[PDB]
Amino acid sequence: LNNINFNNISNNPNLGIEVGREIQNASWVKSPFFSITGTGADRGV
Amino acid sequence: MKQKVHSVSYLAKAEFEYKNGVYDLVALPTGAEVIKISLEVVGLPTAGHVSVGFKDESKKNYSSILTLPVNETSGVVTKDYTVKSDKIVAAEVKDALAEGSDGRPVKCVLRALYFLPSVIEVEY
Amino acid sequence: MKQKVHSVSYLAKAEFEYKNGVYDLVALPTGAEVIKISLEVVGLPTAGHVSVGFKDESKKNYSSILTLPVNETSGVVTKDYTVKSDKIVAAEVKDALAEGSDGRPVKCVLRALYFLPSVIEVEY
Amino acid sequence: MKQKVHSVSYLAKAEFEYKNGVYDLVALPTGAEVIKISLEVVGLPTAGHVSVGFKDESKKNYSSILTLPVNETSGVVTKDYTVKSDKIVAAEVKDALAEGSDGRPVKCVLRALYFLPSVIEVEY
Repeated sequence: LNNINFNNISNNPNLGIEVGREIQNASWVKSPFFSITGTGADRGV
Repeated sequence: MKQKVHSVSYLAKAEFEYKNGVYDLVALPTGAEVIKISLEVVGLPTAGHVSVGFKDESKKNYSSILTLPVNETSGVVTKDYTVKSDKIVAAEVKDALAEGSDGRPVKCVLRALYFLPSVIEVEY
Repeated sequence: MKQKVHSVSYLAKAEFEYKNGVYDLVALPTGAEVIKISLEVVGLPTAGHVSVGFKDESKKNYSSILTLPVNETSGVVTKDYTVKSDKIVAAEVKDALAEGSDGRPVKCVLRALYFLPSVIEVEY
Repeated sequence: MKQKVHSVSYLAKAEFEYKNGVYDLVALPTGAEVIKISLEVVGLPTAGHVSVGFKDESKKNYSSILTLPVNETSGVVTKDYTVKSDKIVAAEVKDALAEGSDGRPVKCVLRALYFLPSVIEVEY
């Protein structure tokens, strides 16, 4: 009895973790190729 | 690291005059954390013992925890105590006559340092 | 006459059931003024030792400061301590079997009286 | 069950460097309830004694209450004290040379736990 808890506010109830309805994706890169490509006769692709 | 600790502490000091009898020195609450009991003899006794112990508020539940003969004139209980219905610290002197070798009456002083049952929560 | 003194004091009491293992009894802050550590055995052990000492919150810095064999059943550390990163009072029982001679399990109670690192200035 | 108890307690900690001289460690008020005096030697002395005792603020009323030779390096007064005009706890080292066996200077730490003269009334 009454030993050191070592517990955190994590495993303390009354808190009630809330989770973000919004997801943010791990995609940001944009390769240049869409600028190269085109219907023109002189485009690189 | 988190715990509950006793944050309130009291010291009770009481004198009696070292001759045969029973004295109710210190009153303790239920759940008190008795952490020091010290008995001191002021003067030069010639014969007798002092026994301090615990007893009930009413009924005859006396049991010595520290016995002091004449010679050493000072003592401290070697043990720590949580008060469980034995809410009187008491001292009895079974053998004693007049002061002896001094002409001035012999005193006994008991100091009880105890922590109150209340607890608070602290993390370090 | 003027000085700085510690004005805040706590008592931590913790029980364990006296069989082989390591227990983290009392947590102390840095700069705490540990002035009394007392260990008590409630019951009649038959074989074993209890070693109380200091260790880190995480790493394996255990070092016994008070060893108690079966017979005396009570002890107090003879030394006073300022907490310097050794912020766990811990107790280990290396030898112990079931209660023995009683049928009722053997308890160990540790009481730690310590003063908080805070100071105030007083002149008398 | 009703009594008056001391509800205020202080701890005074003071260091000196363990060589011949007299040091005024702790100041106490009149009516203070001195319940613990502890002396500690940090280091490895080679020769000398430390005597702690009580003395007046001004006049030469020094009287040792605890003597510490080299070997044990720690001590606690066996007696409890009510401050009656002896309002200085003092320590003197009569024999001491340089640190010895270490190369690092030898420290002495004195901790005085005492209760203030104020009382409050409590019934349990």
